Amino acid sequence: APPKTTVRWCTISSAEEKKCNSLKDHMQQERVTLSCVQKATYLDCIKAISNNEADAISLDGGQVFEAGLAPYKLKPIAAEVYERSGGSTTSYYAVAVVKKGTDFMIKDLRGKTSCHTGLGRSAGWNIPIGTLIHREDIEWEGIESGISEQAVAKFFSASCVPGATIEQKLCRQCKGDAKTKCLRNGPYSGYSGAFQCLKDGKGDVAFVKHTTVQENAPEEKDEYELLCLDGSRQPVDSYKTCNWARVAAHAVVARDDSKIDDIWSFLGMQAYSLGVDTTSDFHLFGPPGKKDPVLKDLLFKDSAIMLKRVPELMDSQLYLGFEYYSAIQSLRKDQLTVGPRENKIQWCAVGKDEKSKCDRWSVVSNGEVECTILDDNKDCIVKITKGEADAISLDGGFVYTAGVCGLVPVVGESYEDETQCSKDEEQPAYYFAVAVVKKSSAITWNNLQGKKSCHTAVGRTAGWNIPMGLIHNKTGSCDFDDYFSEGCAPGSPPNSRLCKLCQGSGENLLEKCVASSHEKYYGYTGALRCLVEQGDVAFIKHSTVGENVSGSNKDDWAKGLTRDDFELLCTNGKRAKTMDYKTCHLAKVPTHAVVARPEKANKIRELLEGQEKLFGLHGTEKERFMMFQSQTKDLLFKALTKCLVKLRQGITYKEFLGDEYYASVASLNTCNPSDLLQVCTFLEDK
Repeated sequence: APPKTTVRWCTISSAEEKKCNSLKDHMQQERVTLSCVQKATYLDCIKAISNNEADAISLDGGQVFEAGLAPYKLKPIAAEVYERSGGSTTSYYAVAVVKKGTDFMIKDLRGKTSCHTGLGRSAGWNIPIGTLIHREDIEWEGIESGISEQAVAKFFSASCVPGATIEQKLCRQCKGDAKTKCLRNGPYSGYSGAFQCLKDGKGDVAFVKHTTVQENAPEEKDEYELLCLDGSRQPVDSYKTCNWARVAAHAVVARDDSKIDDIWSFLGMQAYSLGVDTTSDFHLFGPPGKKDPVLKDLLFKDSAIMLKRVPELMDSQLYLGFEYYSAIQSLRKDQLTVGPRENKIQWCAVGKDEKSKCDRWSVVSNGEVECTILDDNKDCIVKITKGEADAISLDGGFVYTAGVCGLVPVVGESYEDETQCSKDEEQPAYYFAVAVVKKSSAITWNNLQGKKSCHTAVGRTAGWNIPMGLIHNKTGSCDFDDYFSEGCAPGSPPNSRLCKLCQGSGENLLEKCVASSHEKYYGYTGALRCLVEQGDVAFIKHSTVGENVSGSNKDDWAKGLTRDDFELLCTNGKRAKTMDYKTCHLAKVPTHAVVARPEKANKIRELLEGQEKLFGLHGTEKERFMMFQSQTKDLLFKALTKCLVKLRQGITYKEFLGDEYYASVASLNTCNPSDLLQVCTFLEDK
């Protein structure tokens, strides 16, 4: 994006300043130049960027946290990347290691012996302790002038918490003398130390990082375990699904309301003229043969290989993820201890209307569920990723995204009050997507390029998303238009070949290509007629043939129509009888489901099953409020929802959606991803 601006990098050390001007010298010659301002505290720097003296700095997981807090809401615009065998990464993970065979899981740390890395260390203090604070377990609430932080003594019978000088049982298990055992360097300190402690039977849990079991014990790793927050243990290598939280990489941060593009543009050029391989000398990351301590990690970590940009919708809170953010809430902010799941659900709504209905919900449930409001589905997910909201009913599409953002399906919407409902329920009954055609057994799926297709409307499942998704799987281009010769896809941009055949209102002038019933070929029906007047391939749902053909639609285009006139295009290449669906289909698009974070999952489940007994299709109080009836239509649930099918514990979105739909969407979305899927993709790393 175009300028000739300087960028004021901030340094807090002279050494740092040293390479900062070394940097600038290398490219006085470019559009976006650099400036160096040194200060004493990262923190000053923070405020020196909130007041516009400066432009960017590289923060640490916890630093970047407070840089985000008002009055400076500086946001991470760029993070580092670090791997060797694997590829690349924007993270590391703290674990709680236990010994295999001792049989306690996370509720049971009350009165354990613990081994830690040091006081005020993220891995060994902040994460575990703050977690255990938010859950309840360590009961710390309101430090105004309440004796405080080292209350963990009341929780754990003994510990080894290095460099603590405020208690004594926390110093108890430290190996050494007495004066040196609780020193910050007292030998059970740091990572390895905390591990040895545990190996010395001096703990029950060493709160550490993942690599440690390989680092200290690669022989006997198999004797050790992880203690996860869902109340389970998992082996050493299952860390990615068992971490207490992943101190997401070092972030360059800057102002929201500013010239960030310029800074990323400098970091960009710099990043790799003078990169990981500089043909010669100024390095921007240069890490070896143990250099002097004050030399290393100036400006960026030397470990770094790569500076990757942050998706613009990202904020401190999202980047750091949940886990860490809330751990830092706990100790870094107030004493907050009897509410992990404060047994009562913030349902997150879209649009005032939705709110109104949720307000009804609120009331009649006697406040079991409370309500938040937004302007978007986009947004409600973020309030769910951020723990400001709990659950939302999502569409098949939305589900994928949220599922990528780690929201798991809970109850799926079923629309037949007669089929899948309790015992009755097996999985909720989706509908199909199928490409219908006529006689000419010339046409097949893999030969479809360049034919004339008719589509329901763009942005719709049936007519647009599934065919085009699948098709893009095959092509690798976001070419849409330029795949078929021409066809109809309502609301296409009128120069688009997929507006060529559209007839608008009959053919009297008016609305040649609108996605509305003021267009001749709109909807499933319109498109079935569109196979009939002009198109070669129709993309629709499986009920469309058998809803208009043999004396079902009495419009003149349809008058002589009967089902052997239309066949199904199978994906495998073959064709079939319209009347033959579960076997021949493009995709079986599942219902809406509600998603939340895994933690909220099983209670959400209960909420609704209760709420339904009272306000669903044969509810106890349904005269006050019908959970499923709306003042308009799809207000919270899909108006002609019948019952709420329980999906079994920990369902993957992928399972819920099935391989066909999952493939459709995933491919369609490599084309032009939205802001939210982008971030959820970056934090699939997290």
